[PDB]
Amino acid sequence: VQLQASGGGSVQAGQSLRLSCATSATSSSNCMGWFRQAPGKEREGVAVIDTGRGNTAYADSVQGRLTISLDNNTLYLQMNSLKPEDTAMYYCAADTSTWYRGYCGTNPNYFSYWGQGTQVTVS
Amino acid sequence: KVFGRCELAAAMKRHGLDNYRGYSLGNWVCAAKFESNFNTQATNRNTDGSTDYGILQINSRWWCNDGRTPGSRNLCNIPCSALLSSDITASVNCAKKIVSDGNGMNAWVAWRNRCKGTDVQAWIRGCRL
Repeated sequence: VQLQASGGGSVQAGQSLRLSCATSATSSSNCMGWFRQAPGKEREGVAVIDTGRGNTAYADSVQGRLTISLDNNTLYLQMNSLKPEDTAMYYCAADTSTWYRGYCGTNPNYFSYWGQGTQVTVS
Repeated sequence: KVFGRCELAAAMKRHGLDNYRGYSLGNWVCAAKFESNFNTQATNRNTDGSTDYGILQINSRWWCNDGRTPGSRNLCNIPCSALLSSDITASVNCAKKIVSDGNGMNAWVAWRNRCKGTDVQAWIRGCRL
């Protein structure tokens, strides 16, 4: 159940969805986030949050529509005003605290941990 | 500009990154792939208000000046805009300073996670340098 994403669904554009994932977050990670991936495509960073400070950063494509939050131990991704372009598999990720990180970024390659994904389809 | 793999390998070799501080050329090409996907114009915001710039996603917290990251440094003594050029000179020169700052290529988180300890030579295989 660790880092298992859920909340996905098939909806009409304009509607909302709320993705969730279980954590166990401020001790084993410096950063947590969400990335998405379309069939045969590369992972795309969506949102990131600094586990200690709570500071966030977003990809230009989701700025103002998606919100990442941490209820230290659950990670959330509120998706408002969904667009057809948001269609993809969503995963929640985390990095390792064994390496110092004074800040966080959305690049999926900045996270070595993630779990099962959840499908988001918007028509 | 979005570099081709071999196109970037050749440019990085000409700019003296092959074996710089013991890091073979493939390490640098691999780092660029996972940091910027070879896009010289890539910019990504960090949670502290700083931003990562260019082919090697060099940050404004310590390395370049973008004028919007309060209390930061500009160790490479360059405007972050210089790191967004199609010519990789500024990015390479700054990268050479970064890699000697004490943590080697570990400064690049994407390199640490996707490249370090892998067959990085594969990134320059078949390329005319």
